[PDB]
Amino acid sequence: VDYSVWDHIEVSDDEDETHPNIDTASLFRWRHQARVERMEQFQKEKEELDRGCRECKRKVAECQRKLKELEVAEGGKAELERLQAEAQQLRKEERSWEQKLEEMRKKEKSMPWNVDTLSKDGFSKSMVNTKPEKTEEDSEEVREQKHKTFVEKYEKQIKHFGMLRRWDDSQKYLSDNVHLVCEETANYLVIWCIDLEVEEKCALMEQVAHQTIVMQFILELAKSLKVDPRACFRQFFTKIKTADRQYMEGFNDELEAFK
Amino acid sequence: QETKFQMFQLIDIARQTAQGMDYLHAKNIIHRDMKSNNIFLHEGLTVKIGDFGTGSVLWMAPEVIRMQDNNPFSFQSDVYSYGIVLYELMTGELPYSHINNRDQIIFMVGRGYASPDLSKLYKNCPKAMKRLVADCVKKVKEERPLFPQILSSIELLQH
Amino acid sequence: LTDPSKLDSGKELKIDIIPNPQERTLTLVDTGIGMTKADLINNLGTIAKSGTKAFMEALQAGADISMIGQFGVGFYSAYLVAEKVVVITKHNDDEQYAWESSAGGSFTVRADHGEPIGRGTKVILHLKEDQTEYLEERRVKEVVKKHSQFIGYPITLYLEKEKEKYIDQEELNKTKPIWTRNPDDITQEEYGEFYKSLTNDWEDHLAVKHFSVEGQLEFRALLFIPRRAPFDLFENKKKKNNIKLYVRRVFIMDSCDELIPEYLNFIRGVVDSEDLPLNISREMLQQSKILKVIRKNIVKKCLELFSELAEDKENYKKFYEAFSKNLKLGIHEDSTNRRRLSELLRYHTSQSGDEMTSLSEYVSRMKETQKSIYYITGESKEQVANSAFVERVRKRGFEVVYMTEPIDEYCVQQLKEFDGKSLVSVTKEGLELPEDEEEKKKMEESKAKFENLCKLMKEILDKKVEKVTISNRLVSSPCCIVTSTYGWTANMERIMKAQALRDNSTMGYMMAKKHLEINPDHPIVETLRQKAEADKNDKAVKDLVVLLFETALLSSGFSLEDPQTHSNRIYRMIKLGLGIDEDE
Amino acid sequence: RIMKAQALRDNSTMGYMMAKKHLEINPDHPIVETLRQKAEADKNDKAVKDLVVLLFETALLSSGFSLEDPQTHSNRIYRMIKLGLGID
Ligand SMILES: Nc1ncnc2c1ncn2[C@@H]1O[C@H](COP(=O)(O)OP(=O)(O)OP(=O)(O)O)[C@@H](O)[C@H]1O
Ligand SMILES: [K+]
Ligand SMILES: [Mg+2]
Repeated sequence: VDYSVWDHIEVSDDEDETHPNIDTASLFRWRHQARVERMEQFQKEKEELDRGCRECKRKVAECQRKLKELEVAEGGKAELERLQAEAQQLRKEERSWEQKLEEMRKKEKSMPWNVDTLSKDGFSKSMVNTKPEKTEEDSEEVREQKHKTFVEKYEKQIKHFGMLRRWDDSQKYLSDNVHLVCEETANYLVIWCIDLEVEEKCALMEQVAHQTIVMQFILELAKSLKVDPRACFRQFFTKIKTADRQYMEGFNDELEAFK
Repeated sequence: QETKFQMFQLIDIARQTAQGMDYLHAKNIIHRDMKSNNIFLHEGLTVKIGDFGTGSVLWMAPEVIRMQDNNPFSFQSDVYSYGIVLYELMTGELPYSHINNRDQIIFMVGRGYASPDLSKLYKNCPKAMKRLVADCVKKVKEERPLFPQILSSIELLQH
Repeated sequence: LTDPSKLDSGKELKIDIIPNPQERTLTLVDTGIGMTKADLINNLGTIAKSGTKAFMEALQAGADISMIGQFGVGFYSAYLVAEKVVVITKHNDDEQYAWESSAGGSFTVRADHGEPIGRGTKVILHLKEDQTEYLEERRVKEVVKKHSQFIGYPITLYLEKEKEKYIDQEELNKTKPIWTRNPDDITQEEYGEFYKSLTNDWEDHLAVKHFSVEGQLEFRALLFIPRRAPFDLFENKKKKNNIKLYVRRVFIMDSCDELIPEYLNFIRGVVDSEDLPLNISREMLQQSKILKVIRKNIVKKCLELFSELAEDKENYKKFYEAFSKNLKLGIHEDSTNRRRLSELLRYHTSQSGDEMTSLSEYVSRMKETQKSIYYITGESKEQVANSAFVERVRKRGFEVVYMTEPIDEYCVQQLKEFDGKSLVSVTKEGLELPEDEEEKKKMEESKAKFENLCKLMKEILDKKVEKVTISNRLVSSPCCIVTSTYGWTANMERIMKAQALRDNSTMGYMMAKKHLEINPDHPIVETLRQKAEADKNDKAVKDLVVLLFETALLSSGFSLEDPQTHSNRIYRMIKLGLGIDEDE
Repeated sequence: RIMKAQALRDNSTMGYMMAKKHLEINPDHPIVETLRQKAEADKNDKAVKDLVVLLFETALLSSGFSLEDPQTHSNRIYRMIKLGLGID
């Protein structure tokens, strides 16, 4: 669990490190510019040594080649001494250059990370969704089709939706069954309850009155706000729970008054 | 606009300016561009220092106006400019302003042949402040104080 | 992969969760590697030892495995809810054993003789009586979907009623982590289904960006622009869930002002990293500056997406109408990105139709004599379009930018210029259109001709005007009120006075002084000069000048100090025209 | 006027909270009895039409409403001023 590699990070535009008497937008400019200058200044100081060391490496190598040529040859009685003094002085120089280079790399290993030195890009792909375009259909068939596609599949689920008449289980169906939030689901409760009126089934008419006024609330709300009914929320049910709550005391008569 | 402040209030502004300057130096930021038109007042006289703002010469140190070396910026350079700002706060009037010739300023400041006129300072200026102004604009960088010293002096001076 | 007979003790790789309300237990089962007797003693018996890392060390030359459990302290979190823990396990190379402890300083190991497990491990928690919450169907679903929905094996939940006597719901882990795939393999249907699953939106994303980054800091990410602004996007009472940060596909953190700026908070998405310095708790990240470096790479990419989206005129219109409020807030706050954010702006203009133009489109239509960009601010396009301030500007055929929502008064403070050209308000003192010497001569004849009328109108109105002067901007109106060059414009004052929680003690400082401009070419004004010349102290001139001033003030956008004085003047003039013979 | 002035305006939501304006007559007021008489005496009378609209624009200001376009209102004023002075 060694996390030390992460310890030294510099973020130019860091908002948590500020002072009340310095203008924030100018403080980011000075810290930004400063890290840039350091990276250029340090790179100049490094490249100066690369220039320097290459020269001494070549000078020592060539004088050593010449040393090999002269030490076996006439005048070698002095030119061995000269070209050895060159090989050795230039070799001393090489060592000095290496020390400067190794101090520079140990200084680089001591510098903090920043947004340029931590990473590089990999994948990059952008897509824009052109596909959805406007379409029309004959609603007489859509109605019958939505009855087959949903109502015949969800009429048994009427007992899964709200049965207590002042706060309800399954209220999260604004997520779980969002595609059914429509006028056809309200028409469903008027088409399908006809057997309940004929058979005087008051308790089912009373519990489904709660589901009915909720459908009328969300669809009327969506009409009234010019919004998609699917964009309603259980916060909106909580908002009609505030102050004076409900008008369903009249809908307890609708079940007879609508016959 | 030449509006006026009470001596206490002038000190409060100088104090906040120093308090900001010290924070910059602590972060190893040399402000360099220090001008009284680069310091701004806000509600409650909150001081905001920034790069947001003749003056091409006036606030710079004798070595910097000379371009005596390659951008010889240091904390003391900022101190010099600070001292100049203190001088104008403590006079209501720009330094050297019995003269205005451009080359004469480069000559007389650069070669050490005039201080700002500390005889122009407010009669209500604490002697300690008169010294602080004089100290902050001492000619040699090695002779002038750093912000920690300046600020310490200001708080002691104000109390 | 290298010994294929290893799976002959059971072929399938899966996870099962099995609550038991009747017996007050929660069981977790897997078909993974399992443990030998030596591994039960060493790995469950030793605090801060991890079998997982030892395993990872034995792998060579970059194996395609990236495991989660580095620290060797998490197993004991079982005792947060349990009174007693039993682990039953079987490796391929060993018998079946039980491990048991109640964390009382010791543990037991026993050879098991119950129903066999083919391979792997069964963890059994005997829950505390005040922790029975985790036996309930609803909390198990919430917890698994909150923390573990991207783990990459099927997680199945078993319950004794649904009709079925054991529902076995795999749907706890139904969605795949799409960002792990190569994006060239991924179609818009796949991004679409994921994004619905990430956000619970019923409609597709407008645009999506998939990207990755490499080096010391490694991550992959998905960013989505929604087709609609969320109904409550800007509410300051709601904690945002918008970006989630995962490490090795497990959920770390949320609620993040650190990962993305507040002006970009409508973007939904996922960031998933292979390696970060996590806290012991796994709830947070140790070096918090990392989040800031992740942010600086997100913002660049977000801006690029917007820019590319600006090439599709159709889709950029949908985007901009949902989120234009966002970009202008970015101009105000982001001192670094202001310059790109400005190229994303569009406005209605006077030379344009009902279609919007960019500032670079204003600049390309500029005349060679224009040195600035002209604009007007106000409460609606109709109110600024017929405005008195734009009469000579439009007469001379300059283009004028129309800015007509309250947030425009904020971003224009900070956007001083575009493409080196400055913005100039037609509402301020000291406007100029390009000069023509003939006109200059006429203005010098005019300021001489009207000089003492301006003096009288600065004697009458003295309390409440800085100067009276000839207009260089009026046509077809007798006057306008304009503000000083520093301090608030007429519109800025209206906005400020309505800020419910703002301290108004500073209004005396930030309100600008009023300037009055007269049109000298106009009938009422020239007849007012003649009458004022006829007698300077005629109270009728003092009356007429005040009635003109209030009318101008109102049409210029300033509230009247008391509207009843004003209405009463009107009701008196109405009587005079309406033929009331009773003057009383 | 507070709601129209907020920076983070959410203007999609805005249209639905505009209240309906109702106009109340003072039946004792001498302008409106003169109007009651001109309304009986000639119904096609454009003078009434102009009076009723100028009263309405003036009534908006009294009650704290802004004008939909302040220029049309000021023009009605600059016409009365020109007639009063005898300019045209
Ligand atoms: N079902 C299992 N099958 C095999 N090994 C397991 C199983 N469950 C736990 N382990 C062993 O228990 C060890 C300790 O796990 P524990 O969760 O306590 O710590 P860890 O996984 O090593 O670290 P971390 O706290 O990050 O998860 C594991 O490293 C592994 O060897
Ligand atoms: K362990
Ligand atoms: Mg573990």
